[PDB]
Amino acid sequence: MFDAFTKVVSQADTRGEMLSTAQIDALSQMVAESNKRLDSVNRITSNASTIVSNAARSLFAEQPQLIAPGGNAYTSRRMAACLRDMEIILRYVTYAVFAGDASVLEDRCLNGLRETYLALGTPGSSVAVGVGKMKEAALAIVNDPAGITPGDCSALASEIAGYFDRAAAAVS
Amino acid sequence: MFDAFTKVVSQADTRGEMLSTAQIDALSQMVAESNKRLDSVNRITSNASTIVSNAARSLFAEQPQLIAPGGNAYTSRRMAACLRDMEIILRYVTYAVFAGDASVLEDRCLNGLRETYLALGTPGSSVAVGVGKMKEAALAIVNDPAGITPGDCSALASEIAGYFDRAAAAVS
Amino acid sequence: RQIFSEHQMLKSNRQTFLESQLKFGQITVRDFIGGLATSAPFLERNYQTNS
Amino acid sequence: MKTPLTEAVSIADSQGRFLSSTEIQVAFGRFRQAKAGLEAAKALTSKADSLISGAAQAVYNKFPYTTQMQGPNYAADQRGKDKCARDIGYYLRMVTYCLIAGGTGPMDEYLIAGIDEINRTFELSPSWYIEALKYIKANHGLSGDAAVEANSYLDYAINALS
Amino acid sequence: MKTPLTEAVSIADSQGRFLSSTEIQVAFGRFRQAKAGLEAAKALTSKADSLISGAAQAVYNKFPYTTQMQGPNYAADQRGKDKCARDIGYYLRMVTYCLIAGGTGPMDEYLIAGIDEINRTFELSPSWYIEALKYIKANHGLSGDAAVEANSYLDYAINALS
Amino acid sequence: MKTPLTEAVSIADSQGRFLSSTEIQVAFGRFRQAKAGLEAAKALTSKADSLISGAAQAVYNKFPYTTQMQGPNYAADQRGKDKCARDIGYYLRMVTYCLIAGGTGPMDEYLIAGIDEINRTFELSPSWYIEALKYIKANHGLSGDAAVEANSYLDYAINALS
Ligand SMILES: *[C@H](C)[C@H]1/C(=C/c2[nH]c(/C=C3N=C(/C=C4\NC(=O)C(CC)=C4C)C(C)=C\3CCC(=O)O)c(CCC(=O)O)c2C)NC(=O)[C@@H]1C
Ligand SMILES: *[C@H](C)[C@H]1/C(=C/c2[nH]c(/C=C3N=C(/C=C4\NC(=O)C(CC)=C4C)C(C)=C\3CCC(=O)O)c(CCC(=O)O)c2C)NC(=O)[C@@H]1C
Ligand SMILES: CCC1=C(C)/C(=C/C2=NC(=C\c3[nH]c(/C=C4\NC(=O)[C@H](C)[C@H]4CC)c(C)c3CCC(=O)O)/C(CCC(=O)O)=C2C)NC1=O
Ligand SMILES: CCC1=C(C)/C(=C/C2=NC(=C\c3[nH]c(/C=C4\NC(=O)[C@H](C)[C@H]4CC)c(C)c3CCC(=O)O)/C(CCC(=O)O)=C2C)NC1=O
Ligand SMILES: CCC1=C(C)/C(=C/C2=NC(=C\c3[nH]c(/C=C4\NC(=O)[C@H](C)[C@H]4CC)c(C)c3CCC(=O)O)/C(CCC(=O)O)=C2C)NC1=O
Ligand SMILES: CCC1=C(C)/C(=C/C2=NC(=C\c3[nH]c(/C=C4\NC(=O)[C@H](C)[C@H]4CC)c(C)c3CCC(=O)O)/C(CCC(=O)O)=C2C)NC1=O
Ligand SMILES: CCC1=C(C)/C(=C/C2=NC(=C\c3[nH]c(/C=C4\NC(=O)[C@H](C)[C@H]4CC)c(C)c3CCC(=O)O)/C(CCC(=O)O)=C2C)NC1=O
Repeated sequence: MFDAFTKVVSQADTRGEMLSTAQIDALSQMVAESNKRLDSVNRITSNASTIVSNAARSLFAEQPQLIAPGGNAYTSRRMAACLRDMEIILRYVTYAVFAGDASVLEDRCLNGLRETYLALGTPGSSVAVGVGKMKEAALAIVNDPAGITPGDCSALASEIAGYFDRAAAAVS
Repeated sequence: MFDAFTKVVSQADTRGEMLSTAQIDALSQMVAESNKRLDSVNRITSNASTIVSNAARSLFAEQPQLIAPGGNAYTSRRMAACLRDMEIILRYVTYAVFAGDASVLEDRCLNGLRETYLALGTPGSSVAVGVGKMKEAALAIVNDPAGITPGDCSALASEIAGYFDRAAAAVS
Repeated sequence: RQIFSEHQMLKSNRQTFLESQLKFGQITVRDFIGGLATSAPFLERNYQTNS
Repeated sequence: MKTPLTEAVSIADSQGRFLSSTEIQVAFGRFRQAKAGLEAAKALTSKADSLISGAAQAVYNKFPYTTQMQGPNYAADQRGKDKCARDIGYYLRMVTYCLIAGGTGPMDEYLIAGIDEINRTFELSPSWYIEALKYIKANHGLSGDAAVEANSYLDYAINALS
Repeated sequence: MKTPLTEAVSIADSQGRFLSSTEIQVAFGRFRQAKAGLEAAKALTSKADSLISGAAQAVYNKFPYTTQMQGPNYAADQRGKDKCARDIGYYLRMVTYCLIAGGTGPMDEYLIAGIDEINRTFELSPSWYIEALKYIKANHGLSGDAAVEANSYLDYAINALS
Repeated sequence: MKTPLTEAVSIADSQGRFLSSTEIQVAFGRFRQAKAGLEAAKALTSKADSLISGAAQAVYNKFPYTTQMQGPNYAADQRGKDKCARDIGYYLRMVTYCLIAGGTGPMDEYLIAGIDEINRTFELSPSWYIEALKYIKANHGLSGDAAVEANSYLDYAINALS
């Protein structure tokens, strides 16, 4: 549970001194691009149900063993729980790119959910591939411009793909 | 919370003597017609969602003030709560005609729900008319012998209409 | 049913994250009751409408 | 898993007591039920494939738009028909499982508990499954008390759907 | 009623503290939002009747079966069309209410909280309302940041539907 | 071939005179018509295949006996359905041709002039085609003045049928 600003504050307190000037110029540029960060969240957030349905749509086209009887996501209840797990992961990705820090995504799902999927018998590979495909579709949905001002989304495509790869690797 | 048998047992214990013979012949006839009671109960139970949807369907056709804005059942949340209240009343009617006693229907709904609808501002008249229409449709659904052997449901139409009128009058 | 009442068991009020934590044994039934009684739908419907 | 013996054990365990004559009444009743219900489940097992195809054809008949419009939720292509008739056979298999188990437990745990959110997420109308279950409960061809309780389970699935 | 000032007061009350600079940041942000949002709500109020009729016609166009089959849930008769376009106007009015209130609170309290069980009980497909909201968010004709947050509220209604 | 420019030339030729301002009034009116009618014809060209299948399914729905009875006039077999939907597409193509031509001439020369004796000889009820044209004029999904004159051409075909 950390912001960008609280991250700089905790680092400056562990140093024990005041915040240096270059960190303040970095935070000024962050305050200039924080709304820019926001547009992806605004346009990432609005298409979330389409994102998770298309992600499960491609995943269960890709691995039909999960839909097959005896598969882990075969049962209707389990399949609803599967879509719930995916939607939760997408929501915490949107939270982490809202606050601009991966510590919320770590705190909320990464530490426990690997052991949860081991204990449940859930294959970590399929949900890892699903989070990867969901992240690819999320950046693909975020990057296109419709009646949108020209802008550079490279460091925020960088950051969003970082958050998605952190989620997919912590899942394993 | 009483059966028919527990009702006779409590009455015989308040008398302090054993059960008289005529009560035992009455209970023998009850044991002969208890399955008969049951057939109506199962064909009443299987169509319950159709019963409550048709009841609300006729009620909100009949009183469009509830659907009108500012009406008591206008809001989507309140309308879902309205259908929930009706389904609960139908379920406890089915319980009371299962056990053959109105004491379960009294115990679970009646003494509190009149004061609840007063305190909520719920019009007791509309829900009374809705329980009456639901009961009329319930006896109408029960009395038709489609793929059922020829028997006599007389007294049980009597009992079911008694339970529905008790519910509608305790609502007021 | 105990914390919300039957009429408040709507799909929109359901705390799916608290249910998964309980089913995984991460939280106790007591902590689940605390999570329900501190939930947004409970505070909006039952706290804000009462003294 | 709401089956009668399981819930009798749950009652006796939550009360903290031994078994009484109540559970034995439950038991002679359950054996009375199973004594026809097992043979009825075998008969449904025999007629299952033709019932599945007839239900799918009745569903395509009442809702002809699903065969026509392009959409991955609709059964216009062939994979929609494979998956579609697969979930028809799923519904029929859950009906037979509840016929064997003697309670609505298997359908409640395998079908009902998430079906609403699944049909919400996938744009599946539940009325399709209601039409299919109505065709099955019309065309299963059983007779007597086994037929009535089979219709009871199918009507329970219908009421759980809508 | 999730509106920003209400939830700021709820945060400060549940923490047990006075208001801080955080709520004042919330406030200058909310006034910045409302400074265009009120005029956008007035513009939607102006274009409302034609938007409602266009959404109803687009819904009849994409789902032509609802105009044809006999059924009280379908808008084949005239009372279905009156009630139907009434709930189109309901959706549009809730969009304008959330535009004025500055949060998703009014639609969450007036529409979303029971819509799933209502569409379950009444055999209404939510995809009809998704098509209507898509037509509204295509044809509302606003521009700029007001248009983006209007599309945000409509997309929120879409995601709450399915 | 009753199209406005052709009939204006026929008027001026039968009168034996040159063109006057009357034909130029006819012309600025015809260009006003075509300025929306060509795009409406393109839109009907886009939606044509789904409209044809929907009209055929509505015709099978309202007249279910034609799918059941054996007879080469009825579409019970598959060749009846191929030929049937072929003449559905014929009717829709003539509607688009009259939309481009700006008059009822193409349908009058390609459809209407012999349709009565053909339906008399072949035991085809014209009410089938009336139902199909009604479904098309309900489900074409156009808007405005293009939609009104499209409905005009379809209603003209209906009145020519029965
Ligand atoms: C529709 C027939 C009528 C109607 C119904 C209505 N009821 C409520 C709210 C409540 N209803 C109850 C009733 C019961 N609760 C029980 O536990 C039992 C027995 C087991 C009964 C009979 C209660 C406690 C409430 C309030 C709490 C809640 O969630 O539901 C409402 C909504 C009122 C609101 O503001 O939410 C409605 C609409 N009202 C009508 O308009 C019809 C006449
Ligand atoms: C009542 C409105 C109509 C009616 C009913 C009726 N039923 C019976 C007898 C039986 N009904 C059943 C039904 C079941 N037994 C089961 O175990 C189940 C599953 C839960 C069902 C559905 C049975 C088995 C009996 C008796 C035993 C048997 O049939 O083998 C009768 C006559 C016999 C009796 O009193 O029980 C009647 C009249 N008949 C009508 O005409 C009404 C319209
Ligand atoms: C807030 C963070 C959080 C996470 C991440 C979380 C995960 C989580 N996923 C679970 C189940 C599940 N998760 C999945 C998901 C999948 N399985 C598959 O087959 C696919 C590989 C994948 C779909 C992407 C499935 C199918 C279950 C059901 C297991 C079961 O019910 O038996 C459970 C067991 C309890 C239950 O769902 O109802 C937990 C606790 N819970 C949380 O509270
Ligand atoms: C919450 C409601 C809300 C929204 C939606 C919002 C968006 C928003 N995006 C902006 C800018 C911008 N937004 C973008 C976004 C992009 N350009 C591209 O070419 C990329 C593909 C894409 C990112 C993926 C860009 C490039 C700018 C330029 C100005 C800036 O840096 O802010 C600005 C600057 C001020 C203005 O435009 O008037 C606004 C208002 N502001 C709000 O208050
Ligand atoms: C054992 C109990 C059980 C049930 C009931 C069940 C239903 C079920 N049906 C599904 C899809 C589907 N369901 C249908 C069914 C139909 N669509 C139509 O047009 C027809 C009217 C109807 C044919 C019966 C179709 C075509 C799909 C594939 C659509 C999809 O991508 O999601 C899915 C999503 C999985 C997937 O996408 O492949 C589930 C979980 N699963 C279960 O495990
Ligand atoms: C303010 C927020 C709000 C919403 C959204 C709302 C929806 C709503 N729509 C209803 C019915 C309906 N909803 C529709 C709508 C349609 N059916 C179609 O075929 C069309 C595709 C679509 C036209 C938009 C129709 C025709 C009815 C009447 C059917 C009925 O008896 O239940 C009902 C049941 C009340 C009744 O039966 O009259 C509710 C509560 N109510 C509300 O208070
Ligand atoms: C371009 C304008 C044009 C039209 C309209 C047209 C109609 C037309 N339809 C015909 C037959 C037919 N018309 C139908 C149509 C139907 N029967 C049904 O049961 C359905 C309700 C309906 C489907 C739309 C069928 C099935 C035949 C083949 C029956 C036959 O042997 O004569 C025939 C006789 C040719 C033949 O026997 O194959 C003509 C000329 N031809 C044209 O050139």
